[PDB]
Parts: sequence; C-alpha cells; structure tokens
Amino acid sequence: VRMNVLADALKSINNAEKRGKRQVLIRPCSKVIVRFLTVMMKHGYIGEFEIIDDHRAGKIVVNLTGRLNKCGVISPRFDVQLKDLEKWQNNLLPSRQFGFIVLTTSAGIMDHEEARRKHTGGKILGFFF
Amino acid sequence: MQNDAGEFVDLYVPRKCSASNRIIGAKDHASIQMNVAEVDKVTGRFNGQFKTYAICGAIRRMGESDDSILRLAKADGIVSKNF
Amino acid sequence: GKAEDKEWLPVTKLGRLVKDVKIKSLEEIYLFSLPIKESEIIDFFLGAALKDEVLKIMPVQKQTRAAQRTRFKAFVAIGDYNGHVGLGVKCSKEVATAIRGAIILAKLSIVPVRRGYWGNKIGKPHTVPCKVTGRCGSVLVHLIPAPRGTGIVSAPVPKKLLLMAGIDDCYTSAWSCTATLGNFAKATFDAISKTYSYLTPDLWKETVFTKSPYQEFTDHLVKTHT
Amino acid sequence: GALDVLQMKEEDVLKFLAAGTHLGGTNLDFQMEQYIYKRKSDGIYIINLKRTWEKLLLAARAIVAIENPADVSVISSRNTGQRAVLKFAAATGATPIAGRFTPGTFTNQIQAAFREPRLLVVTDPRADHQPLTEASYVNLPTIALCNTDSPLRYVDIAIPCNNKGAHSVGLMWWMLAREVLRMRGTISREHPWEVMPDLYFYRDPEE
Amino acid sequence: MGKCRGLRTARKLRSHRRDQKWHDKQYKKAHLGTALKANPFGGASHAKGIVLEKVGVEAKQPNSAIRKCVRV
Amino acid sequence: MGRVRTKTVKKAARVIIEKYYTRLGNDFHTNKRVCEEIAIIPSKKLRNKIAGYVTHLMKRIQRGPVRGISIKLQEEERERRDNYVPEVSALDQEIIEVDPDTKEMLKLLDFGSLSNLQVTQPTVGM
Ligand SMILES: [Mg+2]
Ligand SMILES: [Mg+2]
Ligand SMILES: [Mg+2]
Ligand SMILES: [Mg+2]
Repeated sequence: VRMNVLADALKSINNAEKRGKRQVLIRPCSKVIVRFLTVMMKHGYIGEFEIIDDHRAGKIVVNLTGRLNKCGVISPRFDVQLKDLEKWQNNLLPSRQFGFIVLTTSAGIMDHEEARRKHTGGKILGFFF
Repeated sequence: MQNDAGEFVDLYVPRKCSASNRIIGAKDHASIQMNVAEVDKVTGRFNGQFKTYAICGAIRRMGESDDSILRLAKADGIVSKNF
Repeated sequence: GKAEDKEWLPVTKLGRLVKDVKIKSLEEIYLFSLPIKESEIIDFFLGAALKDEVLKIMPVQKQTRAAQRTRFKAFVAIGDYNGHVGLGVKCSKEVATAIRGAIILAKLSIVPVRRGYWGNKIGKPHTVPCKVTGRCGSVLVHLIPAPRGTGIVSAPVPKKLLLMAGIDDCYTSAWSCTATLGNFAKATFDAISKTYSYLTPDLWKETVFTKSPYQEFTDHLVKTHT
Repeated sequence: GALDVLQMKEEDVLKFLAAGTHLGGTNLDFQMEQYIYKRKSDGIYIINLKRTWEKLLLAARAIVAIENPADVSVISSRNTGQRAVLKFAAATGATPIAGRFTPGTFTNQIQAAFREPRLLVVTDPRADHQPLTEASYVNLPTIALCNTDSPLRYVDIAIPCNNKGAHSVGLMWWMLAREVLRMRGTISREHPWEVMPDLYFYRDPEE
Repeated sequence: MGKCRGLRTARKLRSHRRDQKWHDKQYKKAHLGTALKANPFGGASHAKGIVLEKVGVEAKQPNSAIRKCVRV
Repeated sequence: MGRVRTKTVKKAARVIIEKYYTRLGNDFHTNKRVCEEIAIIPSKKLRNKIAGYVTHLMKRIQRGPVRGISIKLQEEERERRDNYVPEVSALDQEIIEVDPDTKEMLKLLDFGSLSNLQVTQPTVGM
C-alpha cells in the first residue's frame, strides 16, 4: 500500500543512524523527499546524497554524518498559520537553540525560521534535530 | 558552548568516537584510546610522533571496532592501500 | 595527644597520580571515562562542599525457617551545588553502617551535569540544555528547560537531586508508579546523567586528542610509591 | 606498512606455508569475511597472507607505542599457547598469564593478582573470553589471533591465522616478537634472528 | 493498536469518545438519572426528618463497639 | 570410619614438604622427628598425622610431580625442557608443499618456486 512515501523514507534514515551506518539507500524517491533532504543538508545534519535513476520512481543514497539525532513526520499534513507555530515548536522541538521544523509554504519547502522571516504559514511535513 | 559575551561556560568538552561521531560519556567503561606508532619511513624504526584513536563502547560491543580501526588506519597511510 | 594521620595509602594507579599532585581535576578523569574506584579521589578534588542527604531508609526482609530476617536499605544523595551530583544505596544489617556505606557509593558515582540557557546566553547557565528523559523500571522522568527565576517545578524527591546538581530552573514531569523512591531517584539521576551524553550543534567541532594520564605519567608510575 | 622495508619477504611466506598458518576452519563468521581468499574444493577456507601480515604489523605498531614494556600483559589459557606467551614475555618484557585466569584480576582492588595493564594480547577470543569480558570494564584495548570462526566481540586488532595447530600458534607469537623488537630499535633489519621459532612451539609430550 | 489519524475523521473520533464516556463510572452515575432518583436526599446536602427510634449498630469484626445510630 | 585428613593437616604437610624437601625420606619414624624439630606442632596426635601425610606425599613425589607443591629438583626438569631440545629440530623438512587455489593465491602476491599440487574428489564424503 504505502500511503505515505516521506514517512518511510524518514523512518529508514532514522533506523540506520541508531546503528552507526555510513550510508543508506531509500526508495522510492519523490520531489518532497529531495527538498526535505536538501533542507536537512543545508544545515549540516547529513552529507551529500546521490539519486539513482531507474526508469521508475528511483532510489536515493544518503551519506550519513553522526550528527543527526532524530528526524520524523507529522502524519496528517495540518495547516499551520504563523500563530500556531510557537505552540507547534514547543511540542516537537527539544530546545530553543537548535532543531528545525519543516513546512511547505506557497514559496517552497522550508523551515520555520525562514517562514517567520518571510511571513508565511503552510502545511507541516516533519522535523529534525 | 559559549554565551553572548563570548566566554566558554562548560565543565569540559567530551571526546567523540572516531567511527560513529557520537560523544563518549563519563561512565563508558568500555571505550578505549588505542594509540599506534609511526615509523621513520626509511629504516622502519619508531620515532616519537604517533596516532591516536577513540572507539565508543557500543560499536565495540557489536564487534565492529576491528573493521573500524582498519578503516581509520587505511584512510591515513599507516596502511596506504591494497590491504 | 597524638597526631599525624596517614590514611589513604593508594592501591590503584589513579590513586597514585591523584594523591601525588600530578593530576589537576576530575574533569581530566571524566574526559578519559576512567572508573573511579577509591572514595578519596573525590574528597581530594571536591570535599569542602560535598553535602550528603539521606533520602530514605527502607526495611526489607527475607522469610527464614525460624524468623523474618530484616535489614535496612539507605538511599543517600550527595553533591556540591555547582555541577556535580551522585546517588548511592546500600543494604546493611543496622542503620548506622548502611548510612555510612551508602555515602561511599554516592561519592563514587559522582557525574558532571551540563547546564545551558533558556532564551539567550547572558552568562552563568541556569537550566538543562535540552529536554531529557530517564527511566528505571517503569518510572519515566522528563526534564525541560525553563526561563530564569521559575525555580524547580517538580516533586519533593527529584527536587532534592536537581538542586544538588546545580540547576536553578526546570520543568519536570513524571508518569509512573513514582511512589517507590528507589526508582524515582534512579530515574532522576539517569536523566541528569544523560545531560552530557547528548550531541548538540555546539559539540560538532572535531576532537583534539590529548595524552591519557597513564601515558603522560608513565615515568612516575614506574616508581612513585615503590 | 605501505613501504618496502616492512613488506613481506620470500623467506617468511615459506615459514607460513610450512607451519600451515593459511589453513582456516570449516565455518566462517560474517566479521572475518574480509580476511578469506576463497573456500577450498573440500569445505575449508584459505586465509589471505598479505592481510595477516598487515594486521600483525598493526599489532606491533600498537605494542611499540606503549612506553613501559611491562603493562602489555599477554594471556594464554589453552595448552598450545603457554610456552609461546612465556617466551614472548621473556623476549620483550611483558607479563604473561598461562593457565587459569581467576576472574576479577582486572576489576578487584583486594586480590594479590590484581593488575592494571595498558594492552592485552590473547591467543584465541573464543577460549579466553574471560579476559575480554573483564577488559570490557576498565577501558582495556585488545589484540587477538583469530581463526576463521572467531567472534570478534571486544577485540580491537584481530590477526587472522590458523589458531588450532601448535606450529601455527608458536610461529605467530615468534613473528610478533621479531617485529616489535625490530621497530623498537634493538635487533635491526637486514639480519636473520638468533632465536628459531621452535623455542615457541608446544611440547606435545616427547619420547 | 490503532486509531484513525486522518484529516476528515472528526466525526468518528467525536462519536467514539461520546460513546465510550458512558463506561466511566462517575460520568454515568452523574449523567444517567438513576442515582438522583435512588438518592434518599433529593440531590441536596442536608435533610430534616423525624426520629423513629434509636438503634444499636454493632461494628465490623476487627473492632468491637455498639455505634448507637438513630432511624429517621 | 573417617581417616580423611583435614585442611589444617594437609596445608601443614604441604608447607613442610615445600620448604624442607631434602630432609624428608620414605619412612615414618624419621619424618616424625624431622617435622618435630623443624616446626612447632602443639600436640602429639597432630604431629603424627602431619608426619603420616608427609610420607604419603613423598611416596608420590618420587613419581610424576603433584600439582600443589613446587620444589627445585622438579622445576629444572621443566625449565630444561621448556628451553629448546634436539627432539624438535627446525620446521621438520623445509620443502613443505601446497595445493591449488593456494598457488593461485600466492601468484597474487608474487611467489614462484618450490611447491606441488593435488586435486580431490569433487565434494565432502565422496
Ligand atoms: Mg500507589
Ligand atoms: Mg461492557
Ligand atoms: Mg461500581
Ligand atoms: Mg474514576
């Protein structure tokens, strides 16, 4: 079935970090997975990643640093509107000095710190810290 | 760890494992600090300078420090290549 | 009168390098995760500030052919109020020696706790650096940072180790059979111990590797006590 | 090593094939899989020699870096390795332990057998498991000679060899003594060694 | 072992909670109406009455006394 | 019945043997006097029991060595056998020889002389 593709991509990344692996393969690939990985890599929680291209949905190989502590998904994509955001990042995040919430806004997939910097709400996807 | 003035307010900076990047706690009585020697490149005799490696207790308990030191050495000219 | 007490003839390599002034602080011991097996190593560095506290005395007993054979279990917490804390427990036949053997274990189990800032970094960290959890047999203890001045919002028992550890502000939570003091105290101690074993983006700088205290002082150990 | 002074010479491959050290066991475990060349036509694995040599020189480089020679405690419990460890400790000044181990020698501060080593060499991970389990309490690295069916738990520098036959075990200890004494200074290279490997072999009670 | 998380399941969640509240003892006792009927007070805190005759209720086994109640 | 000696008797006899090994013989009435003069046994029955176990141990030390007493004469015969002996030689013939897939291995690390071959039946137990 695989209702949600991002959920199992993130759970398979997170099951390997607990194990000390240097790399993972995750499949199928998707547009939202690549954007979420780019957001997670711009900050420095993962290394580079490579996309393997079959003529189907494809597969990704990720180089894992040892910096990632936990990444995860919020199961229904709730609407979040720049006033709920503080009450959201007081449940999901472990502190006020690190850890990011990832949300899709009409200006792309980004983090909360940029969402407030651009005055935009959207839908929550997940978090990593 | 610093503050807005700039000083460092911290008891100590714990070391991190060289194979999994996770810090080594203060009560991990299974972590080691293996120290290997450097040779003098001509007659193959020891000369002072040496290399040091830390391995955490967990990955030492799963039987993986063996093939992790081999990789930390091969990456670093103690073994060069062609193991 | 008589004088010249000469206790603590060491029996371990670390006792030698501690009693001889070669080693400076127990932070240099924690950096190398060595096991402290002599209770005088603690009183060398700390000792002028370590205050102990008897958390509970609990009479346990075994049924026997003749009798019920009772003996008492003492839970003692210890630690100076500036970043070190420990918790020991000993079961002995009489109270006076249980309370004395428990202080030894409470001193031997001293760990360093990490403190951080809640909102902004003005100086002298006051609270835990992140949300931490700790368990001991169906007792879960959640520690959460708090703004400056809120005190410790917790039960009486965790707000006796939290104080000793040096934390000024903390939001706490529990969800368990917390009425058993042993598991409550051990879970709080575990949550505090997990405060330096949590990777945090300021702990990403690669490690500079120093000489072990056994490698630096090989020449001493070779013949300092004999 | 990557160099040519440390490379294996033709005189040592003959010592290897004469002692039989390349001949593995019948079972393989998934951690020793990088040391095997190929399984023979009958069910037995050949150990790669070039890999034995590199792991043996890595163990020598780990032993030479310890300053006090007398906290490199060496242990053997089986009857085949006792003479070898006694002669290895004699040749380079370690402290040997042959026979029973008397658990608690590393973690008990009353016993008269209590020592605090800085390394640990051992003949067979699966027969001297007590020193390994105890080293896992006091931050103690470990070197070990591994058969193809050796569990690599708590060992840090495995050396692949036939671990079963007396000639193999003595040859490996003899070569470990040769290479520590060589790179510490002492018996400089470009000479054969006075000692012959047969001083290190098991007795196997005689005629 | 399973609960509907989806975005249009507010009716199922609300109806299941409303259905299951009726298994809480105090909730049912307060919202059914049988206790307010069986309560010898009309749901009041105090009540006046007439004394029929005094009685001698004997206490339960681990104690011994005669508790001296009245019948109102 | 009994006649099972106690640890206080056995340990005493073992120490007496391990120190005064050369004064003790094979007869009982002389070992009795020897142990009487070298030690202090505060009884006569204990003296006889210790001197009677000493004789039973001596009758055994003349054979193979026991595993609780260490003497000088019986250590040399170990020491002088743990050092090399002409029963052993070098590697017994230095023309030792191998099978295929070892020569195929040796070829991958540049070896080229003094070997042999054989091929087996094609699987175990045939
Ligand atoms: Mg209760
Ligand atoms: Mg029902
Ligand atoms: Mg009821
Ligand atoms: Mg209720």
